[PDB]
Amino acid sequence: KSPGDNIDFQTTILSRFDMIFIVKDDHNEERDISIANHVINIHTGNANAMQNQQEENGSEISIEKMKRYITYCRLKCAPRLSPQAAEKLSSNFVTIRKQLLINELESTERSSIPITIRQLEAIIRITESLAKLELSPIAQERHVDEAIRLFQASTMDAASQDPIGGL
Amino acid sequence: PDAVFGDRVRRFQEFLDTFTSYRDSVRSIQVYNSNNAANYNDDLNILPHRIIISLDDLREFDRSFWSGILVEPAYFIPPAEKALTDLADSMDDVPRHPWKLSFKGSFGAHALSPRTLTAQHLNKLVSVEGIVTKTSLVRPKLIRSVHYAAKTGRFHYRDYTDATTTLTTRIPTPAIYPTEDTEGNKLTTEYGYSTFIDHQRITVQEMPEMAPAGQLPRSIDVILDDDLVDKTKPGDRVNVVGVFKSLGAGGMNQSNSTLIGFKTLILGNTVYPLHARSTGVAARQMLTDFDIRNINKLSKKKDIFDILSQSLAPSIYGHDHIKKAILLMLMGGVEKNLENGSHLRGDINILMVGDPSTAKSQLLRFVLNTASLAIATTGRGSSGVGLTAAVTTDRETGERRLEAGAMVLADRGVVCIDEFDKMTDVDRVAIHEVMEQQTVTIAKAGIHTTLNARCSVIAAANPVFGQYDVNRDPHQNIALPDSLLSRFDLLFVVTDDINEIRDRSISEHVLRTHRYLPPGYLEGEPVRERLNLSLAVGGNYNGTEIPKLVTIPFLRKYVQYAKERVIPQLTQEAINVIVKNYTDLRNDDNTKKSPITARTLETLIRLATAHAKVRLSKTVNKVDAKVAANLLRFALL
Ligand SMILES: Nc1ncnc2c1ncn2[C@@H]1O[C@H](COP(=O)(O)OP(=O)(O)O)[C@@H](O)[C@H]1O
Ligand SMILES: [Mg+2]
Repeated sequence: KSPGDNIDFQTTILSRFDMIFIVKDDHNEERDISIANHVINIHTGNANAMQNQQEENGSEISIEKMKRYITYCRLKCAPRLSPQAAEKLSSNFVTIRKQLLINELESTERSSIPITIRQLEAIIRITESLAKLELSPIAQERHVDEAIRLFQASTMDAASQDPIGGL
Repeated sequence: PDAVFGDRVRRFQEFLDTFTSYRDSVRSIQVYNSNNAANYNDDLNILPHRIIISLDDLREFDRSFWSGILVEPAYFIPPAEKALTDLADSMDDVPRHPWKLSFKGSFGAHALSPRTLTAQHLNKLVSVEGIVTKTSLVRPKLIRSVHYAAKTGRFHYRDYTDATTTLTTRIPTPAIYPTEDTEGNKLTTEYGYSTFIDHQRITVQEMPEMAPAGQLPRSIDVILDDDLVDKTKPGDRVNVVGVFKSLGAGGMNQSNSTLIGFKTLILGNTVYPLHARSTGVAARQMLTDFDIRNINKLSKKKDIFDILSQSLAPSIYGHDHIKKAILLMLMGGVEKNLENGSHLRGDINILMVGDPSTAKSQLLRFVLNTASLAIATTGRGSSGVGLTAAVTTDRETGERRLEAGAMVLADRGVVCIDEFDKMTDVDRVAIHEVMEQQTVTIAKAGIHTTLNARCSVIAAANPVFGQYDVNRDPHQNIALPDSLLSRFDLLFVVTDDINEIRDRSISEHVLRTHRYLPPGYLEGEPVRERLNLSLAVGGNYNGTEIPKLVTIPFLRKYVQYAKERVIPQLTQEAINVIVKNYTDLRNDDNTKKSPITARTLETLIRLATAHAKVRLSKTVNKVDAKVAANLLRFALL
């Protein structure tokens, strides 16, 4: 079935969202063994000791520290895109819609999942968020590349699951 | 006589002597009243006796007297009113009611809200912003009663006072109504010689925009007098400047013995109706002579229609004819009222339908922000009672009374309806009357009324398949009744067609918009939001003072001036054009998105009239008719 066939609502609602995630039950033994082991470590208390040791190590932070950091980042920083990073965004945004254009002309049917100007503003928002991560007043190309990586991992694989959006 | 009272009278006299603006404002009021009196004598309106006083200028003059008015107004306001009355009587010697005072300017810590008002602000001049919820009946209060004694044939009188008129409290002396004089003769009341002053009380609670979202709101009572009654209606956003007073004894008498406490209410000196987003107060602004000269300079240009339309929403690429339609709707056309009571529409209704993410809701929000009396409504959120009107019961009178819905409150304004396709059938039948007959007819239990609902309507719809299909017929795509499509003057189908060059242009425009910084802001600093409250009187960023494109605040001045000043009339050169276009369009063979009825001719007339209003022209010309026809032909084809 199409991704819009699985949802019990209009396909425009998917376009209202900035990023979509299709969560899959892959059903692999080497994966469910690991998941079950992780849940056992949750239940015994080994995960509690591991997380405390990792917080003391310095590669995880507390939830209250995260809350205060989120408040500080939202109240202090609001980045702006650099002029050199806009060309990459425009080019890699127009290539996707060119691919969807040729897919729609070949298939002669509208794709159930769309990508619009709202998705371009979504990728802009992701780039500005990644720039706001390090309290950076300006967004560089390394934020743009990572934002595009998240967009490919989130909305574009969902579009590829749509066989109108694939091909 | 009090020494400090006289000293404060002299100090305010010196302040009024320093600032001549209040003096010749008094003189202007007096000469206006005298001119109206002379016109009534030879062959009307009367101005109230009060003066707007800027507190900032007073702080510049005398800080002690300014802080005296703000902190202890009961000792400082009556001397200032006495000094103003003496000055006004001094200028009235060559050509009776005492003059009052109104306060404007920054209040500092005294600019409060009904939640923020506590008893430390009692007996102080406070400015309170909020929303009017209850407005009591304007009742006459008897000040002086005049009586006639027929045995002696003499006219007696008695004066009555209460605690709400004077700021400083005095001894309450209850003088009863005199029905017999000293010698015992019968007194007959002479109505028409007695003096009655209008009195109102309103309830102002905090506005829901800055009220806390969880808990109950707080409200205060405001007492208004003869020149301040009927300045408000429920639902208005107001700023009331007045003395936060306490009255009576809080149960400390033996007869009173309860814990209502000391009753607290504001003796209102000034009422400002402020314009907020999607409220019942129309946005009005002062037009200076420089602005009128600039508007007249733009009226003579030949590309003015292409300048005002493209300068509406420069952050939205394309949709130029939609901008033109929105501008012509904001012009509003001209309505006709005949001698037999018939009414002909002037307002223009615009419907836009098409693919998602095509800047429809952003255009709706723009028209909400840029129109004088635009009110926003969604599809399923509002119902039949919320749109037209509803009936409740008054607590005091005990009878039924009316609540004006979204469409009635936007009289002479714009109704911005988003998600038009999801509205209920009863809503559609209710709005069939409003879009054409321009009224709301209420026939409920005991209430049969007709409310004026003269509005312009913008609607944004969505095709039932989610995306517009080119090969399909438009009747199946729109999926709306034919009557509703006939009500709308213009219907615009927007298609999100993909083209590489066009998508490059859209992406470049969006990124250039996303590389914007406000003036006076740093690179990393987030832009702060201040809630927009305006007083109601009576892709290039650097658009400032008509350089290439008109800025939004000047565009509102242009729209306001074109609405109040120019009322164009039709001429035969435009008439032949519109008749030819209408009779051609009725007999065209090509399939149109909108069906063609006799309403299309009136849409042509309204669009021509609106384009004439753009040109600031007393008449409708042939080019206006051509523009009106060519704008409608795009919406039809
Ligand atoms: N032609 C356009 N020019 C600029 N921005 C656009 C355009 N079309 C859509 N957008 C952007 O897409 C976003 C989606 O909102 P909107 O398009 O108003 O939704 P809808 O079309 O469903 O009303 C908006 O933030 C707007 O900035
Ligand atoms: Mg929308």
